[PDB]
Amino acid sequence: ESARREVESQAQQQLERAKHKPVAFAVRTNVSYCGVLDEECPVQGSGVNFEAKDFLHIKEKYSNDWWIGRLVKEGGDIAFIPSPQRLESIRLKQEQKARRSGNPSSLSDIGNRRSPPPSLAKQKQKQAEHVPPYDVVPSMRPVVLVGPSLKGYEVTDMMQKALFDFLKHRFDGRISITRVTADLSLAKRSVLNNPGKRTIIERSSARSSIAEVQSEIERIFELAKSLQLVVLDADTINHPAQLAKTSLAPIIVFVKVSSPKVLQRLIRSRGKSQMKHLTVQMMAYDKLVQCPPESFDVILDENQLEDACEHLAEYLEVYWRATH
Amino acid sequence: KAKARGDFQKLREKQQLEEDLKGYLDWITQAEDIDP
Amino acid sequence: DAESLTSAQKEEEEEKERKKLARTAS
Repeated sequence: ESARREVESQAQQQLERAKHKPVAFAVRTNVSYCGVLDEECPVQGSGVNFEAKDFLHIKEKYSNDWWIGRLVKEGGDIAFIPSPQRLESIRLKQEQKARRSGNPSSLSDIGNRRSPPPSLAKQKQKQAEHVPPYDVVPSMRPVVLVGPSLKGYEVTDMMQKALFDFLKHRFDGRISITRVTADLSLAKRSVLNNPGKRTIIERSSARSSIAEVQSEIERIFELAKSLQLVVLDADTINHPAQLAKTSLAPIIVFVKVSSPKVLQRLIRSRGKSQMKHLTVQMMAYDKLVQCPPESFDVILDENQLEDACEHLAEYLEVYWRATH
Repeated sequence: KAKARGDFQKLREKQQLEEDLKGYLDWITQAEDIDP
Repeated sequence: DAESLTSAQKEEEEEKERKKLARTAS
C-alpha cells in the first residue's frame, strides 16, 4: 500500500509540472542544515544540504510548510525547500540537543531539583535584528558596479559610461539597462516600520528623503520580471556595506585603479582641477579596500577596456546561461 | 651587492607604472568619444 | 638588468592571464 505514491508522484510531476512555466519571486536559502539526515518535505523532498549563497525561487504555492527552490544553474534542480518561517523552525529543535541547553543549571543536576529550559531562550526574542532568513528577490540578480572614485566626477563621467558601452550593443535580450539616480542608503532588509505612504500627517519621514529612494525595487519589478539586470549610476553607489546587504543582494564588479600610484597619476588626466574631489579621491580607494573588502568577485582590473571586456563579459554570460 | 638595496625595484616599478597608463588614458579618451 | 627584468616580469604574465580559468574552472 502506498497512498503517498499516488500523490507524491503527482506532486513530483506538479513541482516542475510544465517546466516552461516561468519561475516566480525568488526565495533564497541562507541557513545551512542537513537536508538528507531526516526524511521530510512532503514529496520526500530529497534536496541537498541547505546553505547560503544558493539563490532559489518559489513558484509552487502548495503548502506554506515547505517551498520549492530554483538555484541559479541550467535546469534549476527542484526540491521541497523550507519556508522562510519554517527554516528558522527547523533550526529551532536542535537548541536542547546538547544536554538540555539554555537557562538550566545542567552542572551535576542529577538529583532533587531539576532544570528544564523554559520557553524563554528560543525565538521568542531578538526583535531588533528580526529578519526573514530567506530573501525574496527577483530575476537574475542584477550586478552592481563599484570603483574607487566619486560617481559624477571627471574620471567617472567619461569612463563610468564605458563600463557597459559594449554591453548596450553586445549584451541585450538577456540583459537590459535602466539608468537611475537615487539615494539607496536608508534601508537594507527592514528598518522602518512606517515606510513611505503619506505626506499629510506632518511626519518627519516625509520631511526627509523617503519614497523614491524606498520603492526602487517596486518599480524596477517591471524590468526585474523581464529577466534582465539593472545598470544604474547615482551619487550613493561608491563603497561596500549598505548595498552589500540592501534590498538587492549585490554582485559587485570592481573597476579598480589597482596600484594607488596610478590612481593619483591618472587623477590628473586633462591637466588639473581635481578640486571637486582630491582628498576623498585618494581615500576613495582607502574607504573600500584597506579594510578587507570581502567582495568584488569580478575584478574589472587591467590596463585594457578590451581585456576588462572579457573579464566582465565572461562571468555574466555564464551566469546568465543558467536561466535557460 | 647592489641588488640588495632594491635599485632594480625602482625600474621594475617604473615599467608597469608606465605600461598601465596608456590603456588607462585611451580607455578614458575613447569613452568621451561615445557621447552621452 | 634587462634579462632579469624580462624573466621576472614576463613570468607573472602566465600566473595572471592563465588564471582566467582559475576563477571559472574552480
